[PDB]
Amino acid sequence: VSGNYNYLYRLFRKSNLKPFERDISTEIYQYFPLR
Amino acid sequence: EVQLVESGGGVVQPGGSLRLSCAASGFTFNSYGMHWVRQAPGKGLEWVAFIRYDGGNKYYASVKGRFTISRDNSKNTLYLQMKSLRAEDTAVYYCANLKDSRYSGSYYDYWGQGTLVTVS
Amino acid sequence: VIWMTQSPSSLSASVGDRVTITCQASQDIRFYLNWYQQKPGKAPKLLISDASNMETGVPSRFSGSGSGTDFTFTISSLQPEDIATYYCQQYDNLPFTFGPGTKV
Repeated sequence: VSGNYNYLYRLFRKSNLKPFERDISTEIYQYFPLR
Repeated sequence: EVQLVESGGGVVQPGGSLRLSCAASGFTFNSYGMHWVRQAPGKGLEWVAFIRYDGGNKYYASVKGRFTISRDNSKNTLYLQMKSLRAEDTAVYYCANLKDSRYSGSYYDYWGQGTLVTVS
Repeated sequence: VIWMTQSPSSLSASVGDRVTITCQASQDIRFYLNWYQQKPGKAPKLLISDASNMETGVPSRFSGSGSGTDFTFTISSLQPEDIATYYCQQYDNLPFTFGPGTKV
């Protein structure tokens, strides 16, 4: 009801992922990359 | 000792061309990727191009479409072919092996002395 | 293309003073930054790799740290031999880029 903020997704990155690649870095991308 | 020796500099006219070379010795040239970096009087360091150890993949900066990078691992020589040179390309051209944990993997950083190219 | 900047562009300090140079990236480059020192008439010399690792032979008075977009280069005590232009360079992705350069 108050909102579940535990789940996050990446919005910003300098490139696209390769198959089964994982990127969990939090360095601010030209913005904080996760929302 | 490790050496990188640039040559082939000089003065050319606008729209002309010039081929530079860098002779390498003292290290396993054929296992490393190589970079070209230039510096004009009054300015900072500008990255120009990179070639992989096998002479396969090539990358370019402001110069893409005009400059070509190549190497010959049997002569330990790195080349840069510059076509359609402009006044803005006046600079001292260095060959280098830049320490890089992501792409070339080089653990050591080497530089040449640089050769001056003037366009006018 | 990742754009690099440095601040201040030029600084005035005496021998024995503490000197700090800030390098900032337009994009997050984690810890893949090199620091170079260039004296007039000479090729650039590498002092620091991977943001904070010192090169062999580099005096202990030199140091640096940082991650992401904000990096710092420090001289704990400026020596008369430390007058040079300092550059930061990113190698997170191609093309590689150098900063404007800071005059000490």
